[PDB]
Amino acid sequence: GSSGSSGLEQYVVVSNYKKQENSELSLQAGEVVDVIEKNESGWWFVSTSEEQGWVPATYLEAQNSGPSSG
Repeated sequence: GSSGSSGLEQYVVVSNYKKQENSELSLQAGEVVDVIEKNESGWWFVSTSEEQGWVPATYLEAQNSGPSSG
């Protein structure tokens, strides 16, 4: 694995979100996603190996605790 990830915040799901539209996604409890962007309203844009969609931050948890940045 010598490619070098682009660098995206990987958040872990806490609840099984229920997709409603084509855009929305149906993440599973424990599943891992990649936060691409963020909305002031609270809706975050994540992307999974299957597909990409928009989900609420409430359904996401910060995997990392607090590493020594820099």
